[PDB]
Amino acid sequence: NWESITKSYYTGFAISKTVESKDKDGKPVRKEVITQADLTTACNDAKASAQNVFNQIKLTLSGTWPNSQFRLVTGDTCVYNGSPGEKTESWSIRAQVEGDIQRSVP
Repeated sequence: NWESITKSYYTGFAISKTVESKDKDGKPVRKEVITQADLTTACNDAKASAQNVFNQIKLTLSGTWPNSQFRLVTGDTCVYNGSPGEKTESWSIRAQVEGDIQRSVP
């Protein structure tokens, strides 16, 4: 029997990288790129952040409930505030994962 203590978002970031190219008329163009692989990495960072927090919080939980076991239930996929692509100016995407800290209840 698992019961949620607290569920919140944990964040990872996909940061744009500068890319140089030329247009159809040969004019040089400067772009700021975020790829789909960058979003996946940012989501893995969000999941690792949730685990990192759980690892510290569990130190207190074992004192609050010494007869319980604890777990972190992380969302399978993230919710993002942007899509991969290219932009004129430097930019980022936030990958948010739900991290639910739970305890077993007798």
